[PDB]
Amino acid sequence: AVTQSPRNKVAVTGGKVTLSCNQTNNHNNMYWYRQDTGHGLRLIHYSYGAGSTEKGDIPDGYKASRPSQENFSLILELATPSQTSVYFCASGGQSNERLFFGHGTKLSVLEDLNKVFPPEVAVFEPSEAEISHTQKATLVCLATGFFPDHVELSWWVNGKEVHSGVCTDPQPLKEQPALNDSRYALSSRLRVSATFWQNPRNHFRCQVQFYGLSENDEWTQDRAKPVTQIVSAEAWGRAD
Amino acid sequence: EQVEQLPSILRVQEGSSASINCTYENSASNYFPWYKQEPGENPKLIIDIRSNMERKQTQGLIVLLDKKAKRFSLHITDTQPGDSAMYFCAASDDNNNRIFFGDGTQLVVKPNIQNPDPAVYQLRDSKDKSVCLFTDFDSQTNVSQSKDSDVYITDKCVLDMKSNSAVAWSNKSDFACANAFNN
Amino acid sequence: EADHVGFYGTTVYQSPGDIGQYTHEFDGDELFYVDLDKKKTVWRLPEFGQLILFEPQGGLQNIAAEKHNLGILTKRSNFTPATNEAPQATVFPKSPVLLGQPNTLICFVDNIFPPVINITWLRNSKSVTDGVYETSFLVNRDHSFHKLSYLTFIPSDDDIYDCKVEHWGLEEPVLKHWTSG
Amino acid sequence: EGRVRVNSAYQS
Amino acid sequence: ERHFVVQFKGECYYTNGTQRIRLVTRYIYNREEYVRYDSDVGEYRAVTELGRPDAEYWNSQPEILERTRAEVDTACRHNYEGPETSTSLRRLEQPNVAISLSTLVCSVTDFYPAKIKVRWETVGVSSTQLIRNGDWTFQVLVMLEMTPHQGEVYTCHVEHPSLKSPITVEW
Ligand SMILES: *[C@@H]1O[C@H](CO)[C@@H](O)[C@H](O)[C@H]1NC(C)=O
Ligand SMILES: *[C@@H]1O[C@H](CO)[C@@H](O)[C@H](O)[C@H]1NC(C)=O
Repeated sequence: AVTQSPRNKVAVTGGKVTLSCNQTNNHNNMYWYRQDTGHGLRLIHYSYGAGSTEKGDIPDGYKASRPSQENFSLILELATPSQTSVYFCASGGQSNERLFFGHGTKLSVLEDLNKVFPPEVAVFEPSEAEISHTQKATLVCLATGFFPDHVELSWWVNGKEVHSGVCTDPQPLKEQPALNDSRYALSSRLRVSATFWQNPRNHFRCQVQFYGLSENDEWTQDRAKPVTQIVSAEAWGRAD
Repeated sequence: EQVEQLPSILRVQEGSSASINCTYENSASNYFPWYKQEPGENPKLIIDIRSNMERKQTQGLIVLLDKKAKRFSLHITDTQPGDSAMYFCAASDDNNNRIFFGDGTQLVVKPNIQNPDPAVYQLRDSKDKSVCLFTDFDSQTNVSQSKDSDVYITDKCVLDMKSNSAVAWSNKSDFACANAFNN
Repeated sequence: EADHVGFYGTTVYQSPGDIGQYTHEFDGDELFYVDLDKKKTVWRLPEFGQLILFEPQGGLQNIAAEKHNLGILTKRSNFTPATNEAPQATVFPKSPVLLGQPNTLICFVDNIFPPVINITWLRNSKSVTDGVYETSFLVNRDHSFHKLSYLTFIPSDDDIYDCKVEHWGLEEPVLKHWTSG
Repeated sequence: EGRVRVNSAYQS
Repeated sequence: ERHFVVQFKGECYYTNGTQRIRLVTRYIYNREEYVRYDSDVGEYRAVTELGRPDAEYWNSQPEILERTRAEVDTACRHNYEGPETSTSLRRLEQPNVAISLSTLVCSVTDFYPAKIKVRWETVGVSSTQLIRNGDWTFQVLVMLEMTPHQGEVYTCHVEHPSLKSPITVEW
């Protein structure tokens, strides 16, 4: 159907960001929306055929190109912190027919690239009071001190991703809400039965996917390069 | 033209009905799609109605269209937790090669807690902060935000195995979890 | 969202019973209510009533306004009736239980809608009408109410108290039991 | 003690 | 036979005293809030389709707007700076703490305001939510699983604004 590229992107103010969209639905119309946490689907650019580009609702700062029917590009000539949003490409057979959205691309444009930091992931094993009272065991994960907001957390039990009993905060929170461009923190919960946590053969791993510096970009600062990486923390079941 | 999607946020207890009402300006509008967006995903079409119909009930959804009042609505009878998502309005007219969206309504279906048992627990350090846990609280209970700096409290969260949870952690040494959740 | 929250002018009214109430609250606790029959203000804490004067007529004026709005909104919505809800009761004492000492038993009832209920105290399946005082219909964020009833009792030798609740949303009354010592 | 007043709803 | 309910809610939100005040009025029909005023917005905005007639009708009356906007001062500020500062804010009720057994339980009751800090230096303890007795008093139950003859427990420490020094009742 509709395929966007890339899926996640981090850039600095003044760079060039080219969002690619390939549709294979034989649709003449393609659209570029952005979706900010201040909710709503705001239309940027769109096109009714190959070689056509139309200004949507918020065209300023963006440029679109429709070289073929299959591809519809969104070009950020001079990147700005305002461009930080979630961008959706959508195709459609007719303006009065269903839209088919791509899976969205999360973009983070930053004023200073030296403020990027990976998350520090920690797993906290369940409390003894919860196990004896509720006969259930809640593990807790913490991804702390990371920047920007690009973060994806998942739970892995015995090498396979679990979803049942998982609860992640919908949005990461600022460590200092008063400070501008503060670091973020994310908490997630995995609740299992007390028997399951008491089995020493059960392997719990909280995996946090971070998006940062690209391969073409360079760091050259004091610490290590905060490139896009996975930071994980593990815990084993304990009979005691 | 433009659409208004008035119930910005809709909080409903599960099993009860819920409805979103929208209006449109252009009386030549002939296509009214409804899109549902689950957290972390894209919007997907779930139902639409065209100007040659008043009512349409398919796939457990109902959409109505009052062309005279230039208002149209979606109805979700007997909600379930799987209904909580962002729902979007839209209208289309033959003289515009685009549709006009509403600002969305975040539908929130609160799960039924059959036997609640609220309590606060404190997890193991596991080698740098102290983390505490407030779980099994009823849906109505709202976790108040931490006015104390250097104390972090996350909002409510519901997990199906259905139990609410809230995590509060802090780096400060003088930190106790008997009343860390000041609710 | 803030350090303190005050509810001033909370007004309720029902059309079939011709019943409403007017209350003021601060930080989740009831400041007073207006007795519509006696046309007087009944402060929850009498000490605060000597410091603050609220003439009851203001409350009755907000009641009359919602009484009129109810007739308007009942037509505006296509006569949508109230959805009877299931109240979740809970019993607990005010202070730690000491065998033979005086203590107050509380029957916390939550998620009440409509605000019509019968909270009764039974002593070993025996009707008790003495020593019981209930608060007004306090309000919640989901626009449901919660009402608390108080029973002064002397705990001893398994008295087997329980709190009975009668609501339209309950086909059978819910009884919560409590005992100590 | 101050109070907030109740508006009358639109009637038709 | 059938039942209909209407609720109106005037709400005043104070943070840092009267520094920032927020007025929110809510008109509610059968659990559905249809129109609300919010001092952040400055006018009446419909919440559901039910509220559109009222929000449009009340905004056309500059007096309803003027009076409603003024209620952030004539109701919110006035009630806090006067009645509440003289009653609810000044109220301090010292807690009553006592340790019993059944798993040792430390009961802290009859206190005001809400801020409290009950602790034992031992972890593994389950504490309940802050219980709101509707008599303007609170209570907190802190409960720790106890084993036999594990020495003499140090304290059940209790920290409260009403208390200049903690109670620290020994087991
Ligand atoms: C009002 O409700 C009745 C009974 O459900 C129904 O017959 C009628 O069509 C409704 N009117 C409107 C305008 O929805
Ligand atoms: C509540 O009790 C009264 C008697 O005081 C009775 O008339 C009424 O029907 C009762 N209502 C319910 C819902 O039980």
